[PDB]
Amino acid sequence: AAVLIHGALFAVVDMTLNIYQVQFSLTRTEWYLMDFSDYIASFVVAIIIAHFGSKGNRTRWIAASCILMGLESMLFAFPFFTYEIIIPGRQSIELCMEENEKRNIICGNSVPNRSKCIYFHIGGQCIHGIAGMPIYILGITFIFDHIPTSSCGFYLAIGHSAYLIGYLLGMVGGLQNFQPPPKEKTVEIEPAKVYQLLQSGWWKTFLIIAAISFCVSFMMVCFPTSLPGAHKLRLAKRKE
Amino acid sequence: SIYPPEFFFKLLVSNRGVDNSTYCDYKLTFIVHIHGLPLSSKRTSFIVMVSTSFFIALVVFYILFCL
Amino acid sequence: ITPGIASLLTGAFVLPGGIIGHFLGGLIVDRLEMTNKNKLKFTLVTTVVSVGLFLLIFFVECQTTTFAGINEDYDGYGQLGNLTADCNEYCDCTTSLYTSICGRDEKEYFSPCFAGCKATKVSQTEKTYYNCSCIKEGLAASDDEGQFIDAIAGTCDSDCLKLPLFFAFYFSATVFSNMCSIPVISIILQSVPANFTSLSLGVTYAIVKFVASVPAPLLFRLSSAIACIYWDNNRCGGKERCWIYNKNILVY
Amino acid sequence: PLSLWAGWVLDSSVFSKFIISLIFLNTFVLMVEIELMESTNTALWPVKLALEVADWFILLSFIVEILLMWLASFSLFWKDAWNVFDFFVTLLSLLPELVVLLGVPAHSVWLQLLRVCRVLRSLKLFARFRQIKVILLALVRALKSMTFLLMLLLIFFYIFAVTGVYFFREYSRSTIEGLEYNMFFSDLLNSLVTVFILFTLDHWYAVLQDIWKVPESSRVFSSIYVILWLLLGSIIFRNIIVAMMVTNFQNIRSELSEEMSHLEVQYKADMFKQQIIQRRQ
Amino acid sequence: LLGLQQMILSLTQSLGFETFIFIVVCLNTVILVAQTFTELEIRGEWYFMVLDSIFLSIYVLEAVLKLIALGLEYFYDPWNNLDFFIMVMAVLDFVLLQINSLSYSFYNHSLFRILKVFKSMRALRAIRVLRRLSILTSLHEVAGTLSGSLPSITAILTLMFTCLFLFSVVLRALFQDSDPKRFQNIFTTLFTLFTMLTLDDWSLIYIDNRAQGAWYIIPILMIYIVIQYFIFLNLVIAVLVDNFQMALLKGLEKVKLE
Amino acid sequence: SVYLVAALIFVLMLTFISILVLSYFWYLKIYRQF
Ligand SMILES: COCC(CCO[C@H]1CC[C@@]2(C)C(=CC[C@H]3[C@@H]4C[C@@H]5O[C@]6(CC[C@@H](C)CO6)[C@@H](C)[C@@H]5[C@@]4(C)CC[C@@H]32)C1)COC
Ligand SMILES: COCC(CCO[C@H]1CC[C@@]2(C)C(=CC[C@H]3[C@@H]4C[C@@H]5O[C@]6(CC[C@@H](C)CO6)[C@@H](C)[C@@H]5[C@@]4(C)CC[C@@H]32)C1)COC
Ligand SMILES: *[C@@H]1O[C@H](CO)[C@@H](O[C@@H]2O[C@H](CO)[C@@H](O)[C@H](O)[C@H]2NC(C)=O)[C@H](O)[C@H]1NC(C)=O
Ligand code: NA
Repeated sequence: AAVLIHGALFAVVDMTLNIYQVQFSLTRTEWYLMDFSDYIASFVVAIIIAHFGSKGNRTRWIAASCILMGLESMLFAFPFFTYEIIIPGRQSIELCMEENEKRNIICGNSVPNRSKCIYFHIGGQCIHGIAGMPIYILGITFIFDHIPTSSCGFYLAIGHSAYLIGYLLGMVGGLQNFQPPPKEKTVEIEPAKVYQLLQSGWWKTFLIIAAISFCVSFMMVCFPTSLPGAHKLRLAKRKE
Repeated sequence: SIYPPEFFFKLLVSNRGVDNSTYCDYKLTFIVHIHGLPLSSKRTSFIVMVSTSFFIALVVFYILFCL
Repeated sequence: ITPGIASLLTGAFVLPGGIIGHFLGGLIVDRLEMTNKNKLKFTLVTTVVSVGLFLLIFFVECQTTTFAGINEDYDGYGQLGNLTADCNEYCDCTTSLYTSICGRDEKEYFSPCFAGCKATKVSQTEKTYYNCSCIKEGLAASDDEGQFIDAIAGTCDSDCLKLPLFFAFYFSATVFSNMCSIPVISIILQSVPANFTSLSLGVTYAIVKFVASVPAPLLFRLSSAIACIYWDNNRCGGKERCWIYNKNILVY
Repeated sequence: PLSLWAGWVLDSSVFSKFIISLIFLNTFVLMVEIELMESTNTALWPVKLALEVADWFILLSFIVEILLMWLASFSLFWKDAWNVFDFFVTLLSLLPELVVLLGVPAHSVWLQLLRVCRVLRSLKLFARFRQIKVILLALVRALKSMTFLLMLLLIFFYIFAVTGVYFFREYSRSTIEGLEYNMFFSDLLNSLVTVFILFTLDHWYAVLQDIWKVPESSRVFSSIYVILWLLLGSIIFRNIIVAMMVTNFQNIRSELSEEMSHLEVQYKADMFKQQIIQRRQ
Repeated sequence: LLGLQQMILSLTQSLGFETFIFIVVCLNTVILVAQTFTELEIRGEWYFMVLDSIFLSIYVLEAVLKLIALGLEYFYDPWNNLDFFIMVMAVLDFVLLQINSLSYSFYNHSLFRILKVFKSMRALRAIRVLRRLSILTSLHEVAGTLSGSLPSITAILTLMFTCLFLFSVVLRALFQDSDPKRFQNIFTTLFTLFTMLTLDDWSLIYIDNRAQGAWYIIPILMIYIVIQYFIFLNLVIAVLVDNFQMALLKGLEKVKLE
Repeated sequence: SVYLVAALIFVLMLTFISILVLSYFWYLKIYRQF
C-alpha cells in the first residue's frame, strides 16, 4: 500500500517532467537536471537512512518517509495551479495581441515564472528521492529480518511488482487526461485548452496522491514498534 | 349467449386524396361481422385471482373441517 | 509509430512480462527453497537464453521495412532543407513539430503543412489536408466524398506486421530479466548476518543511482546523436530536434 | 535420467486430462473454423486468428507429445497400434502445412480433405468409455465370423453388375428426348453403383419404369433381372447378416454363462475343500 | 413444521386427493384432444382459455402443496419432476401472454405455438391415471424387456450418432458449393446425413451432385451406408433379439419353478 | 495476419517449454526420494 502510490507517483512524474520541458519553453539540458534530482536524492539517503535504520525503529522511519511523500507530491502540484499563466497561446495579454500571430509566439515572458517552478520542481524531485528510497530499503529490510527466507521472495516479488503496477497506471491513468479530449481537432484554441487540462490534470492527480501517502503513514505510525509477530518468531529463532 | 362473442364494424373506404385517376370519390360505407373475438387479459386474470382465492378458501376450511 | 503512441507501446507491454517475471521467478526459489548453488545455475541459463532472445530480435531488425522521406534531395526539386520553400512560409510551418504526411504516391512527405496544403477540413475521426500544392504529381486514384482528392495526415504504413514478432520477442526477454532480479537479491540476504542485513540493502542501492544512472544518460546521449546525426541545423540550433535517427546504425 | 523423464511426464494424470482436453478442443475448433470463413462481418476477423493459432497450438503440441513417446521408448513405439496410427495421422495432418508452404500442385480438391483428418484423433477418446469397448470388440469378433458371406456378396455384385451392362445397352444407347436414368448402366462403374442402389431398395420401381420407357429392352428380361436381384440380393442377403450377428451375440452369451458356471463350481469345490483342512486340523 | 406439514401430507397422499387430481387431468386431456380438430377449437376458443386458466390455478394448488408437504423428496421423484417442468412452462406462457397483445401476429409467432405444445405435455400425466385403472399390463412384458435392453441401446445409438457427426463434419468441409441447397450449413449437413440414415431418396443426392458438382460423393455415401444401415442398425436388431431371448429363458425356468 | 498469429504462438510455445522445466526441477526434488 505504501509502494503502490509510490509506484503510482513516479511514473506520472517522468511524463510530467517531460511535458513540462516541451510545453513550458525549456531546453533538453534542464530536464535531465530535474530528472537527476530524484536520482541523487535517493543516493544521499540510500546510505544515511540505512545507517539510521539500523539503530532505530524501522516502522517509525518508513511512515516518516511516507509522510515526506505526501509533502512532496502536492508540492510538485503547486506550480501547476499557481503558474498556469506561464505559456498559454494568448493569456499573456501584456505582450501578445489577440489579432497578431507573430506577437503571440514571441516576447517570452514564460521563461520567468519558469525557473521559479523549476525550484518547485527540483525540490519536488529531491524530496522524492530523499524520502522514497528509505521506503524501499527499510520495508524490505523488515521483510528480511522478520519474515522467513522461504517466503521473502514471495514478498520480494510483490514489492517489486507493486512498483511496476504503478509504472503502468502512472502512465495509464495519468495519460487519459493528458491525451487530448474528444476534441483534438478544433481551431488553435485547443492548444490553449489542452494547456489548462494538463496542469489541472496533475494538480488534480497529485492532490489525491499526496494525501494517500499521509493516511498510509498514519496507519504505519500506529503499527507497533515491537512487532508481536516477530517476537513469537524471534523466540522460535532464538532457541535451538 | 352460447358461442363466441360477435361484433359489427361499420367501416368507410374512401378515395379522396389518394387517386389522380378520376374525379370520382368512391365513398363505400359497409358493415362487417367479426366473430371469434378472444378472451381479454383483464377478464383472464380476474378469473384467476378470484378463483384461486376460492379454492384456497376451500382447502383451508376443509383443513379446519378435519379438526 | 507516433511518439506519444510509441511511448505507450513499451509502457503498456513491458509490465506484463515484468510482473510475472518476479512472480514466477520468485516463487521458483520460494517453493523449491533453492540453495546458493541452485540459484547460480538458475541465474545463468535464465540470462543466456534471454540474450539469444535479444539476439533473435537483432536478427528480426535485418528484415527490410517501408521507407518515408530521407530519399536524398526532394525528387531533384530541392535539397535536404529545401523544406523551407514558399509553402512553408504561407501556412507558417515550424521546423520543430514537423510530422510526416503520406501522399497517394506512397511517398512520405514531412510537415503536412509544408505539403503545400492551403486548406484542411478535419473530420471527427481523422485529419486530412486539401489543396496540397507542394506535392508532386502523385495522386493516382486518391479519393474522398464531400470533397475530392486530398492527403491524409500522419505516416502511412503498409508492412508493420513484423511488430507482433518484435513484442513477442520483447516479452520473453523481459520475463527472463525479472526472474534474474530475484536470484541476485535473494542471495544477498544469505551471506550477511541478521543484524547486518539492514545495511545490506544500502550497499547495493548506493550503486544503483550513482555508478549506473549518473553515467548512463551521457553514454546514451553521445550515442543518441551518433544515430541522430542529421540534426535540424537550420533552426533548432544546439541539437534540439533530429530528422534522421539512423535506422541501421541505432539497431546495430 | 533421460528416457525416465519422458516416461514420467507421459504418466501424470492431470497431464493426460489436459491432452484429452486438447483432443476435444481441436475437434471442436475445426468445426467452427469451416463455418466462419464468411465475409458477412468484420467482427469475425478477431476470432479467425484466435481459432487458427489454437489450431497450430494443438498441432505442434501433438508433435511434441509424439517426440515425447519417441524419447521414451523409440523401440516399442512401432508396436502399439494406436500410437503408431496416431503418428500416421499427425504425419498426414502436418503434410498440409508443407503443401501450403510450397503451394506447388494447386489449391484443389485433394488439398481440403488432407486438412480435415485431424479430428480423427478423438476416436481414442471414446476407448475410455466402458461399454463401447464391449460392443466394439464383439462387433469386430462377429465381423470376423461372417467373412465368407461378404465374399458371396462380392461375387454377386460382380454377377449382377456385369450382366446389367449387357441387359441394358439399348437403354444406355438411347435417343428418347425425355429420360431420367439414362446413365445408371452406361459403364461398369456406373453399373456397380447401380447394383448397390438396387441393393438398398431405393427407386427400384422408378428405374424399372424408365427402362420400360424405351421401346427396346423387352419387359421380361429387365423385370426378371430387377426382381431377382431385389429378392435374392436385397431381402435374403440383407437378412442373413442380421441372423449371423444375432448368432454371434448368442455365442458370446454362451461363453460368459459357462465361465460363470465354472467359477461357481470352483467356488463350490473350495467350500468343499476348505472343510477338509478344518477337519484335518 | 411438524403438525402443519404432517396434516398437509395426510391430506396429500389421501385417497381422494389423488382421484380429484386424476379427474382434473382426464378432463384437461379430453379438452386437449378436443382442441385438435379446428372445427371445435375455433368455435369453443373462449371457453377453452377460461378452462385453461382454471387448470393453471389448480396446478398452482397442487404443486405448491406437494412441495410444502414433501420437501426435496418432491423434487426426488421424476413423475412429479415432469409435472414441475410442465408447471414452469404453463406459468411462463401465462406471463408471456399477459406481457403481449393477443392478436394475429402473436398467433402466427412461432414461440407462442412452441410454448403451447408443452401444454400438450400435460396429457402425459394421463398415463398415471391409466396406470391405476390399469393398462392391463398387456405391454408390461414388452416394456420390461425394452427396459432391460436400453443400457446397450443408448451406447450403440450414441456410437452411430458419433459416426454421423464425423461424416457430417467432413462432408461440410468438402462438398460446399456442390449443391449448396442440401448442406450449405453445418446443421443441414447433419440433417442430410441423418435422413440418409433412413435410406429415403438417398440416390437423389448422388444424382443431384453428379449433375452440377462432381461424383466423388459416391464412395463416401457407399461407405456411409455400409457402416450405418448395414452394420449398426442390425446391431440394434441383434441386441433386442438377444434380450428377448433372455426374457424367454427366464420365463421358461420360472414356469417350471411352480 | 500470419505474423500477428505467429506472434501469439511463439508466446505460448515458449511458455509451455518453460513449464517443462518447472516440474522438472520440482521432480528433481522428489526423484531422490525414490
Ligand atoms: C410402476 O412404478 C414405476 C416407479 C418408477 C417410475 O419412474 C418414472 C420416472 C419418470 C419417467 C422416467 C418415467 C416414466 C415416464 C417418463 C416420461 C415420459 C416422457 O417421455 C419423454 C422422452 C421421450 C419423448 C418421445 C417424450 O418425452 C420425456 C420428456 C418424458 C419422460 C421420459 C420423463 C421421465 C418419466 C418412469 C417405481 O414404482 C415402484
Ligand atoms: C416392475 O419394476 C420395474 C423396475 C425397473 C423399471 O425400469 C424401467 C426403466 C425405464 C423403461 C426402460 C421401463 C419401462 C418403460 C420404458 C419406456 C417405454 C417407451 O418405449 C419407447 C421405446 C419403444 C417405442 C415403440 C415407444 O417408446 C421408449 C421411448 C419408452 C421407454 C422404453 C423409456 C424407458 C422405459 C422399465 C424395477 O423394480 C424393482
Ligand atoms: C482550394 O480549395 C478550395 C476548396 O477546397 C477551392 O475552392 C475554390 O476557390 C475559388 C477561389 O478562387 C472559388 O472561386 C471557387 O468557387 C472555389 N470552388 C468551389 C467548388 O467552391 C480552390 O480552388 C482551391 N485553390 C486553388 C488554388 O485551386
Ligand atoms: Na426407402
